[PDB]
Amino acid sequence: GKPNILIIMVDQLNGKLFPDGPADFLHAPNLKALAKRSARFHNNYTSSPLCAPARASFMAGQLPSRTRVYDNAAEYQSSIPTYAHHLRRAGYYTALSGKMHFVGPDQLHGFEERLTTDIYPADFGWTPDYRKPGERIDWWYHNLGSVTGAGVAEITNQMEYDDEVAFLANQKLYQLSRENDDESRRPWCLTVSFTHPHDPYVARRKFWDLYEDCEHLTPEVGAIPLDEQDPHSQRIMLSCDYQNFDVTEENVRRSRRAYFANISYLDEKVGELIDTLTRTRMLDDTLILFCSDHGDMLGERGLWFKMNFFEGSARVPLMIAGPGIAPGLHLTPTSNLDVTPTLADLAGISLEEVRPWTDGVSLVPMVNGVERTEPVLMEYAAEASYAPLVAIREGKWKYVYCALDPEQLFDLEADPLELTNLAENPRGPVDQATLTAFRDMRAAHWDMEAFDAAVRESQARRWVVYEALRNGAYYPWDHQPLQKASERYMRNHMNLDTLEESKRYPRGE
Amino acid sequence: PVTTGKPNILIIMVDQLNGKLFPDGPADFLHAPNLKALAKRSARFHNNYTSSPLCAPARASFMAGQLPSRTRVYDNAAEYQSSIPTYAHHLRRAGYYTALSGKMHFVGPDQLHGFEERLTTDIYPADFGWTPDYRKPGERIDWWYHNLGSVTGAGVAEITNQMEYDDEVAFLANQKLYQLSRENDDESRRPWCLTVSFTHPHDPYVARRKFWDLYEDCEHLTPEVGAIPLDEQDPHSQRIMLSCDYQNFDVTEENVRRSRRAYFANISYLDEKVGELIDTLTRTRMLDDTLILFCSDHGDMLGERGLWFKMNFFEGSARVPLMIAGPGIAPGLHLTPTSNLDVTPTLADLAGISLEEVRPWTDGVSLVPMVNGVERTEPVLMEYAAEASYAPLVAIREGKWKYVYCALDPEQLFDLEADPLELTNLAENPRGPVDQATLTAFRDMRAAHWDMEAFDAAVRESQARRWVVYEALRNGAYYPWDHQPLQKASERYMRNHMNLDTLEESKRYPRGE
Amino acid sequence: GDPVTTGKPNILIIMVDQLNGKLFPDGPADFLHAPNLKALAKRSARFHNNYTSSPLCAPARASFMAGQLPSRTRVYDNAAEYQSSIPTYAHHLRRAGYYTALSGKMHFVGPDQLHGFEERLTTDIYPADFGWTPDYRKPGERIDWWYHNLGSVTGAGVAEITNQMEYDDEVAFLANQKLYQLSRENDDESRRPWCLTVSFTHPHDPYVARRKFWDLYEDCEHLTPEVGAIPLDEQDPHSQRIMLSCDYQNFDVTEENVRRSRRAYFANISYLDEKVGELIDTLTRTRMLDDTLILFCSDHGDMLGERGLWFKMNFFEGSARVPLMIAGPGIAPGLHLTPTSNLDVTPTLADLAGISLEEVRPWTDGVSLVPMVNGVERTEPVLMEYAAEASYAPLVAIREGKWKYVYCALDPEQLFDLEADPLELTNLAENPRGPVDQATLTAFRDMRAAHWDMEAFDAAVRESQARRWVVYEALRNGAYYPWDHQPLQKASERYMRNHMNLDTLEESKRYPRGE
Amino acid sequence: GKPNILIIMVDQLNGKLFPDGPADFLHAPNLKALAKRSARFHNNYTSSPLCAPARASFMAGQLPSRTRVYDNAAEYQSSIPTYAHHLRRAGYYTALSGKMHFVGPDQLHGFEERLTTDIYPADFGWTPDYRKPGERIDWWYHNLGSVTGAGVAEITNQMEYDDEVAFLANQKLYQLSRENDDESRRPWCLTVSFTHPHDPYVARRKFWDLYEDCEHLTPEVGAIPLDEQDPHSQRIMLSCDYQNFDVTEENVRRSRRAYFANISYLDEKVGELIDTLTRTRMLDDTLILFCSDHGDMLGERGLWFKMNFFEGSARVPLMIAGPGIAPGLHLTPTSNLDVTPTLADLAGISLEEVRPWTDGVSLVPMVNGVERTEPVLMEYAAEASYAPLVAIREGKWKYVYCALDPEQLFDLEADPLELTNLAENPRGPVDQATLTAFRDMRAAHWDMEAFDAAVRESQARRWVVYEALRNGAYYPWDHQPLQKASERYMRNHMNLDTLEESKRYPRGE
Ligand SMILES: [Ca+2]
Ligand SMILES: [Ca+2]
Repeated sequence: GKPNILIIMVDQLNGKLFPDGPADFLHAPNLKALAKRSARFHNNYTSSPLCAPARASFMAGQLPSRTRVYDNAAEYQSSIPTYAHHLRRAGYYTALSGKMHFVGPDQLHGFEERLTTDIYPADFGWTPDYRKPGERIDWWYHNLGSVTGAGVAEITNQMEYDDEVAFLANQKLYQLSRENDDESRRPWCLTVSFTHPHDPYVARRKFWDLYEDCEHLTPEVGAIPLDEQDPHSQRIMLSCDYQNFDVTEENVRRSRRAYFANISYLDEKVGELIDTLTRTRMLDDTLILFCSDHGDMLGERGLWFKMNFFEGSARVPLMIAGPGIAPGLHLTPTSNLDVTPTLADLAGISLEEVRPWTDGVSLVPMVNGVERTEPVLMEYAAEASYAPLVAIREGKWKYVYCALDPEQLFDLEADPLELTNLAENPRGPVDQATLTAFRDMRAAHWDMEAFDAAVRESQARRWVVYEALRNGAYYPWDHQPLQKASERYMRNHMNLDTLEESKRYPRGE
Repeated sequence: PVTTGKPNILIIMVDQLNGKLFPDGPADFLHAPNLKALAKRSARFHNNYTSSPLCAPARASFMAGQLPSRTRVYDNAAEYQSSIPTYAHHLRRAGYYTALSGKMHFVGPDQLHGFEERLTTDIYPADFGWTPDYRKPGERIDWWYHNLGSVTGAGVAEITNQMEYDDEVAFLANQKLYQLSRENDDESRRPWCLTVSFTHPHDPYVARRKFWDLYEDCEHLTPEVGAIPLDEQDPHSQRIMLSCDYQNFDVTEENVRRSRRAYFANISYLDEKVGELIDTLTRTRMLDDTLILFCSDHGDMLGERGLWFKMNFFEGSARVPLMIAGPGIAPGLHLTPTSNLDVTPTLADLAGISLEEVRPWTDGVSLVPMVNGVERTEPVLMEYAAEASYAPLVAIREGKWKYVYCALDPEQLFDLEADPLELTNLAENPRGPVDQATLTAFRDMRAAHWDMEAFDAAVRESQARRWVVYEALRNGAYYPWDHQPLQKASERYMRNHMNLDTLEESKRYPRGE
Repeated sequence: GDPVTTGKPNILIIMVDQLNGKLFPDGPADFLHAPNLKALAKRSARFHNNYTSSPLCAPARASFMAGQLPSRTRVYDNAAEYQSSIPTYAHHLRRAGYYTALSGKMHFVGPDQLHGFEERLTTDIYPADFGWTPDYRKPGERIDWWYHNLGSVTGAGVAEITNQMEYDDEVAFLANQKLYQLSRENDDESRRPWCLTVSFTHPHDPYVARRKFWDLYEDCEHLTPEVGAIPLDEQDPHSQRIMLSCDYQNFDVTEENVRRSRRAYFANISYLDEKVGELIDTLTRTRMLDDTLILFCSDHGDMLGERGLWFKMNFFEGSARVPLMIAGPGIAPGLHLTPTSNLDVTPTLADLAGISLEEVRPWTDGVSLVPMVNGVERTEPVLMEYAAEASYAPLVAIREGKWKYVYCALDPEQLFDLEADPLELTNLAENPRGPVDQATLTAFRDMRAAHWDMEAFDAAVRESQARRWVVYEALRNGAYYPWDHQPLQKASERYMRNHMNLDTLEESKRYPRGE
Repeated sequence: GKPNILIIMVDQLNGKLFPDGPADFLHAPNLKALAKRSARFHNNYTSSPLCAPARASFMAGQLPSRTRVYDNAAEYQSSIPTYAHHLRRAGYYTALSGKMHFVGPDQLHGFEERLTTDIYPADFGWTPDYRKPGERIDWWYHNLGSVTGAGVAEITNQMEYDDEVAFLANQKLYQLSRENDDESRRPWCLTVSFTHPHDPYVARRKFWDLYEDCEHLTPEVGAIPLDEQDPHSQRIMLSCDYQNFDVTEENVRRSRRAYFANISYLDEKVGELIDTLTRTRMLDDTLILFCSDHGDMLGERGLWFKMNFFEGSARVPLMIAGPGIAPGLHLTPTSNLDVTPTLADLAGISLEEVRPWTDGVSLVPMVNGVERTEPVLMEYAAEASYAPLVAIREGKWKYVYCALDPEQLFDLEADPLELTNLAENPRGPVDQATLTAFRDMRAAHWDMEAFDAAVRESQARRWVVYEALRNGAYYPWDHQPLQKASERYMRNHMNLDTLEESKRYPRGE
């Protein structure tokens, strides 16, 4: 009686565009219809605003300071258990189709089968250096060329990837449908991880035309000048090479437009999976989760992409639908760290077998009306950072600390667009009492000096190794998926009539 | 040597498509909008025939433009040697990039046969398992022979072995066009030739609910010619009926209607896959420079005369569609009989290859003159030496006549103009002195083209040779010959020996928009 | 179900390339340092007058494997495709329940690199595509980048590693490792009998050997050929075609070049002989020697400077004769003089392996040598063919009794009495001794015309060449798909992995057991 | 001008059998000839008396507490630099032929090329459990059936391995000899790591017959009954299932005889490698290193195999020969940790580039007569242990500590056969000053409870992941060496006569 699980994951989806399901101006009929079925979490946050740290954190349900995956090139240990391990241990068939940005020779991390390679490298190339602050590496750093180069194309590096990811995921759903009717079956858990709407902001003409009438192509907060920016936002501008880009107003609208178009481009792929689940008669016993690793500022405050804790960068959608899930909207802040314990909870796995391996909490009690009190923690220690940054999100507050930065405190009920720093300009004795309470919480959770030393050791270690691994013949760690052709379709060690019935589903119709 | 200006070629192929369903493009009752739109653009050949009504022999013949008696690929498990040049060889030698996505039923260790790249594996085996034996006439091998279980088991399903195959044949083909589109703004570009070979509408007659619903108000669910009893059937048809084990099957009338309905539905399932390729070609801005061919390897009787599947020379099993559209092709309908043997020399001709370099390697003729209104007089030849046959059968199609010979059977001759549904054997019941003179003329033609005794000897030797070899190869550890496609992941997408900004621009098309 | 294999012997076929059969009169010659091959000869039935089917790597080997003439295998040259459907002795043995394995060279051209073999331990040293295709349409031309040239003679010498030596060392090691692996199956009575083929490239040129073996022939006297260099004007038309195909015009072959070439050639024979002892010792120590038939053979010979010619591609004795020895259980030792052929190996192996001759007769052009081993007289003649480089039309040859008759439509016929003319210096076709020579010549013309239609032969070779040049030109455009064999011993299934038992693993991999 | 380096390594070579080169009674003529050329280290020790922890420590020059490779199933992370990395970074071609017991998906660890797979598994199967002390695991633990099963065989799993290891190593040397006339040649470093003389004690008859007149088939210490043994040796006896084995004296003699025979089996393979180097004319420019991971008690004290710090299990040979090495004997205790910094030193690498990555010291100064003062550290935290054990080896003393065991102090000058525990029975006023000094040294180098916590976390982490990875289809991590045949020997994209000259060496002769 254990259910199936379908995890639909996109990269770089600004959670603010999902207030109660997709925003009304978004042309996303399938994600909207899924929202009406699902328990939606309005204030869900990432664990680290970046591909590799968030995804390694997402898989294991552990903070980057515990997974040791500090940036886009830190090695992910094979020994770290993920939700793939937990479900597989409980009898689940686990599969990943798409991107998880595993760095290191391990590219499965518990997944029994991976349907595609990764769009992004798996080596120690994108290693930052805290030793040299202010330096940027042009051949892999983010720059504002994604904004000035936004436009329309029929194929891209990301669309070739997502077309492959979407097809192979639907092929696996069709394959697993053949194992229905058999009740010695293993429940399957397939993860469909798309790269859109990550930059470049380029979409196909069919979806680009859907947003001709759009008015949300202008950010809520305009471009804050550099000298009025907080130190961390300045560093992000430094790492984006702002000085060599004149981003016009049209560059901002076109980039937001193709971003919105690529969301619709994804909503068509979500509808394919739902349609496949419906025609294969697996939809009723399948949990469906929507999630994302981090967000995109999308020009707000003059910032693009991620690498900060602002709402656009730190917030990601989170929706859970399926049998036993009561639909509704939830406002208590959640974290991506809670996905792995929630997945095991829905899979009947006992809480004592997940407690010592995740730092998050199961959301199933929250779905059924039980109040959650645990705060939401966020860390970052990659590019545009010269020392680790930590962040706490509790109730209506967001606290951000960095040993080189003045602290930030935001009342998100009274200041949704975080423009007033309550740590610098407190409103009253309650703001100062809240700031002191978050300082005690932060010191109880983080040793910021050991955090910095651990990140520096990780960087200096991987560099010496990477300079060596890049001499002589290179040995790639990119995952090479193999469907054995000598065991597919018709081979002369079977029987044609027996094979045709076994590959056909539904049968007898 | 010229290089630029040569067109792209997209060969859309389907398996077991009755050519009678394509009289002037798709028949009106068929819900095939994309194929109807491609037809009116193309030079359609009304009377196109296969080379051999069987999957593997027709495909080795289609590739090389040679008769099965020349390719030695007599049945569904005869070795296709590497040295035999195919149109993939001719185009590739002329500077084309050649790619195959789908089924070609190659038997042997060579699964490319000139193709520079092959995107999928084959749906059917590549060993000597399906080898018939002329030494044992009357035998039947249940584990791979055709049987009427496809007719009694026809129906609806959302996934099948064939639908899984065609779904990834189609996707990988469109992904390759997207990939090839990135090379479009390059003047030094190699012209590409991509073959998309689908397995549908080959049986089982099982289609998705969406397409099965399209044919609820259909009237062609009953064959034009009902089931001829075994006592009144020609010797070859009875052999096909016994090789299908029709005795252990009670085909209801509803069995026929369901089989045909799913067959037409899977034609619509294919037509939607045709529109994807056309739409990919159009949006990638490659449509105007791309010749498009639609063809098939053999037909399907679909219950006509009580027969199903193929392995005979009747119109339903021997006739296949053939349409060519694109630059330099005047649309129109042609009635002179054509053959699948003509595709290879036609492809080489359309691609600027001099036919002096192709004629010593093909038995057919280029259809390019016929497109431009030139009269073609070469006859259409057909062979068969596989299951349900105890000796080779040969056929000649010329003008309005079709003559079928076998050393063990009475001769057959039909006047397809006066007798489209072949019910009057003019060899057994001539209408006058002309039919008697026509029968004599084809006997002299057949004797001039075939040594039917040496034909039977070469087939018997090829079967016995394979039975000793396949005996050993199935002992001990098996070494498979199935094609394993490999797109090296260490060289796709973003890898840290490239530049991220340069990669994104190269993998993006169209550029600058 | 499983074929009956009780009481059937193992078969170890030791093969070499370019071994002049005249160096094996009654086993290895006396002057050769070959203790292990000499010990094997005194155990074995020795066929003094064994001949190749075609003097060249690929045509002889496709013929050797199937027991069919090149005209039947269609493998005319070093680039002709070997069809997968042609049954070989690997097929025949494997059909009867044998485990078949090949370690070394067989020069298969085409996508099939096994041809019945269940396991191949190495890749091939030579290409598997249609590159080395001759063209009868351009007679007199030569292709420098793969044709034989006399640089092998002028560059003969000493080296510790070569392309061939890296290969044969890998061939010899994996052969002994496979014998070691099979020895663990040795106390199982439900085991399959094995047939392992070990094919070495030596003593194929380059004539380069290691110092250890080169020093063995410091005192040698056979460094000068029995027949000196014949001038080009006094050579037969075919020998002239071989000389120009070897680019003799731009090579000043000194006598010292001849001695160094023969010395390194003889040294590489001792190099091979030490590898023979390694195999014999592995059989002895694994306790599989007494149930294992051992066959020594070669694909063709080498002229070694005799008549001024080098390498092969001709029907003279030094190029056409190869050794053939059969040792093991049931084989009575002795020397045999009736001419035999490499075509006979395949039916012989099937006869020794208890396979009924009615299942191999329709697939071989040779006869079993087992009766000859047991004193039964053999009357079938030895047929040879050649249709490759240095030839502009196919050549054929008949070897019967004391005569050798060579015919080519472009050449004067050749007839030699090998009893009276062992070094074939008198062409009895041109200068008959009496009325018997004229009658014998006519008898061979009738034998030839009954076996070969030299017109259809020349047409088939020309079709095979032109068909490949079209395909090969295309296959060498764009991304190349290689056909070379890639051996794979899955590392995930070797040694100690964590799905087995450690103590059960050691006992199963240990042999002998209980000692 | 940088020299070649040949590292010949063996598993479980009792260091006491190599006092000043091979012992006289051992028939090792090739290793004795190499000893006369090399700097010989009489008192060299392992970092950890176990296969995988020692080699992980041997590769990186770091203690098992730093590499986190505590047992035969602990993950060796890819970011840890090894001497392969250091040499590869310095322009060396690095190759490994043989066994290194890498656990995890990385089977290269800086090695540009690996010629064979490993003889032992690479997953987390052999994982101990501190939570269940006193309970062994039958299907991979050591048992004394190796002693009762010693004998003669012509093929074993280890000999098939070492025969392949030795051949592919000599083939690589021949292959590298072709590059030997280029001035732009990369210096090569080939590591030939054999598995012998690891148990099973089974040898070929040719070598077994060499030791018929031997008088060393009896251990110097007889079997110490269980009640008189130290607690650690008692757990070793229980972890070996000693109660289910009646070990005859002939069982002891046959085990040592096959062990000594396999040393001669290795000495012949050593002579092969030297002969290959000599004939290819690379001998004069090649440094040769003989070493081992740990030793074997060989019945001494009634113990077999390793897992302890006694001389027979903790001592290993270490010899360095080649250009720029002065032959001679050395008695100051050295460690396997010193090999990686010694290799970098001999390869011209600056000491400041390996200083932060190694816990050892370069032995090159000691070779030239400079006194070495650094003590030798050893750790163990695997089977037959319920808590980590540490050990210090300085001057003439060896101190062993464990939180669950009485301390041990041995004066190896007066007590080479460690029979008198000076910690329990002191002799004079120095023996208790010395024990107090080693307690200060041990407390300064080791947090024994943090050590026990890290080992326990590693064990519980892997038991969860391995249980999952062993469900469904298994993904093997074993190394698959592949020399692509499409690029070897004669292929038709080359020139035949150009190829024969390039593959022939020496040329022109
Ligand atoms: Ca991301
Ligand atoms: Ca040869």
